[PDB]
Amino acid sequence: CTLKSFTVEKGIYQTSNFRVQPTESIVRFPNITNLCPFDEVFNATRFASVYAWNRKRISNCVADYSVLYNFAPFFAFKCYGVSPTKLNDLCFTNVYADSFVIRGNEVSQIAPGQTGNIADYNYKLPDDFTGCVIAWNSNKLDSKVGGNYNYLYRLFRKSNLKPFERDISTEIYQAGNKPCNGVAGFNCYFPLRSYGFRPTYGVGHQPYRVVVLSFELLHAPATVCGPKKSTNLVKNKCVNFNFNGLTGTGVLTESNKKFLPFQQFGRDIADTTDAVRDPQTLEILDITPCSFGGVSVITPGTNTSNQVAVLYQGVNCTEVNVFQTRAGCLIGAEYVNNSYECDIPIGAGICASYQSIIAY
Amino acid sequence: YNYLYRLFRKSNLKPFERDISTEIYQAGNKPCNGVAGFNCYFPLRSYGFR
Amino acid sequence: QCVNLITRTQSYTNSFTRGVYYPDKVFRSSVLHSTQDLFLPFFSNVTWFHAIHVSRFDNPVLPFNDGVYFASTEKSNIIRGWIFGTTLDSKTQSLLIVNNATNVVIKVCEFQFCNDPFLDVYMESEFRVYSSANNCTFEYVSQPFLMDKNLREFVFKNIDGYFKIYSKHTPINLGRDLPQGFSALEPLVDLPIGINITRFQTLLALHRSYLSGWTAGAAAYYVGYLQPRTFLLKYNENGTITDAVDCALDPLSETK
Ligand SMILES: *[C@@H]1O[C@H](CO)[C@@H](O[C@@H]2O[C@H](CO)[C@@H](O)[C@H](O)[C@H]2NC(C)=O)[C@H](O)[C@H]1NC(C)=O
Ligand SMILES: *[C@@H]1O[C@H](CO)[C@@H](O)[C@H](O)[C@H]1NC(C)=O
Ligand SMILES: *[C@@H]1O[C@H](CO)[C@@H](O)[C@H](O)[C@H]1NC(C)=O
Ligand SMILES: *[C@@H]1O[C@H](CO)[C@@H](O)[C@H](O)[C@H]1NC(C)=O
Ligand SMILES: *[C@@H]1O[C@H](CO)[C@@H](O)[C@H](O)[C@H]1NC(C)=O
Ligand SMILES: *[C@@H]1O[C@H](CO)[C@@H](O)[C@H](O)[C@H]1NC(C)=O
Ligand SMILES: *[C@@H]1O[C@H](CO)[C@@H](O)[C@H](O)[C@H]1NC(C)=O
Repeated sequence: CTLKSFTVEKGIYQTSNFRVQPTESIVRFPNITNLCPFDEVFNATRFASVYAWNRKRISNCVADYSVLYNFAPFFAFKCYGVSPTKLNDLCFTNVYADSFVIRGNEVSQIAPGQTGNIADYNYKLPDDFTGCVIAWNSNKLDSKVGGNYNYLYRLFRKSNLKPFERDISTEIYQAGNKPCNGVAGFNCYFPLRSYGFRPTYGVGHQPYRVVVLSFELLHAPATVCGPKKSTNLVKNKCVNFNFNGLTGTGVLTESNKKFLPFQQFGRDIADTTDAVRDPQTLEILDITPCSFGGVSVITPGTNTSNQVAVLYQGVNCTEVNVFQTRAGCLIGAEYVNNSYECDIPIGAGICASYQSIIAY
Repeated sequence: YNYLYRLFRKSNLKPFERDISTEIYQAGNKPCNGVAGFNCYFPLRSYGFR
Repeated sequence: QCVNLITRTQSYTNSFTRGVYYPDKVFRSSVLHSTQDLFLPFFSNVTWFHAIHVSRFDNPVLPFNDGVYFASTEKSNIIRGWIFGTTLDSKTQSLLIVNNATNVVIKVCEFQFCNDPFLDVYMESEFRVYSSANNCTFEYVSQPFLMDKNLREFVFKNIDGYFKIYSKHTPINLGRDLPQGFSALEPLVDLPIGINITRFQTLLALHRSYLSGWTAGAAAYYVGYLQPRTFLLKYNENGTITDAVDCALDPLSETK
């Protein structure tokens, strides 16, 4: 096939390249610590009113959505602009967590393009909102038999709210032509009304805690990225290695090289990686690429015989009628202590001939 | 709402391949067992064309 | 509470071979590696600043250029950090680095910095450093890099969104403050800041008198400016940079 002929003349022909196939993938990514404080926002003992909705900016930490999935009570986990499945891999620059309490019937109003009291006067999302909305029942934390009068909402406002805007004003709503002058009465109502939560309310009226996660990308480098799983470490085998974003394929043997504490990788004279420090355990490993060889076929003429021998150039015999030569591993030829003239050259003083195929 | 798209699938399609299977997708660790519910959603969603 | 208290004089000295740092986090052993980076040139003109407070504004804001080499032979408590930014007011973002006895706080906010900023000890207050800090987007607290005769060298770079700080502490036998020989600066922190930095200023600490509200003090420090230069660094058997040549200093080093 290599010579593009059906008859092969006597000699040695370099026909293929032997390779040691990678067996496992070892992805020793950096030690995952200091994850984002989602416990502080989602599992807070006290939430905020929807008019004064609490906003927490999230940056420079490991975004982690495992905890959210673990939690069973969630009524809605509806996501917009990104899929919920690919939250952990696609990553963003800043994450805004907005926390408030509303009634169950209004949870449908927390979406782009919706109208209502909450959307127009309390919390508005833009039509191109990229993020997720999370809501859950909070009867055990926000309902009182006497009535929980500590949760408020805005019922009256002159104009609709812009997206991601808050209004904490307590100005008396002037619905008519006469000035209110700060005193309530007819055509002058206080805009903030209390969510009098009680445990015996219907499911549409029980208190629901809502956290809106808004993801944004800017010109700054994105520093809130989800954890990359670090599998166990396997040594002494040809494994595809991914160490702190540096990728390759090679054996990882023990190293005698003492790195300084600030150094992470190691390079050769010819600027090829020869060492690395594991980011989980502070140890030095000698990255050595897997064995490769030039497969050469030693054959006499097809007129004479069809027997062949294979020389793996540069490959030790333990990594592939097997004989070890300085040229490489020769399989299919029998070493003979007799000396003859060279017929088929193998290398390093070794020659092959046909009498079976012998090497001498 | 007559036009629907496949939001969720286990793997990407091949060129010139059509998928019309209306089977549920498992988006989380918990199995769904073919029944909709919490964190178990239908893959095909309709466009809101107005 | 912005008050003008520090006067500053300046002289010119020779850098010798100070200011070399590790350009990356790659171990190289027994090799000669040529790298092009922002380096302090050999035998370059370095400004020696003496800042004196005795018990008008004479402490101007220095340019940052492409990065700053800072050196001091003083103790760790007198010089307490730096200020980085462009306008140093509430209209642009700014970086504040403040060291104390236990840790270092590096913090990027919209600081309205004072004309003559200094940390005053009484506990430590930053009200003489800035008057306000709003829209704050970064905070990083870690172990300090001014710890305890000892020459302290720092390299500040602001490259493609990252503020890189390199440092070294070298015990210098009594003599010339900028000594001969080599002492390479190890990489200390890479901060994902993403702000525009064109100007910088050094922060000093002043003590209250309790008896001319602040005690009289003096601080001497060397400032040099990094330039895009090609260096040839010698890595020995253990990976340490023990020698370097500046490729553009003289024809002999250029041949090297
Ligand atoms: C040195 O600076 C650190 C950083 O601000 C100080 O530690 C903080 O002290 C405050 C006291 O109000 C605590 O609320 C913080 O939690 C501390 N932060 C950390 C990271 O420890 C420290 O007190 C300062 N030391 C001196 C002597 O001024
Ligand atoms: C809230 O508390 C539960 C209690 O087990 C915990 O499992 C969970 O991780 C916490 N955080 C969130 C975000 O649910
Ligand atoms: C890395 O992860 C291991 C996991 O057990 C942990 O023991 C270790 O403290 C972490 N940090 C370092 C610096 O090794
Ligand atoms: C350093 O600069 C000053 C003025 O900035 C100049 O007078 C002096 O000659 C310079 N030093 C050398 C060695 O050229
Ligand atoms: C900066 O702060 C002012 C008021 O402190 C605010 O109006 C403005 O929107 C803020 N800008 C950003 C980008 O946070
Ligand atoms: C940084 O600030 C300087 C001075 O205000 C300005 O000339 C320069 O264009 C700014 N750089 C960027 C990238 O905005
Ligand atoms: C390098 O390390 C070895 C062993 O840690 C040490 O004996 C030697 O002094 C070090 N320095 C040099 C220049 O070889």
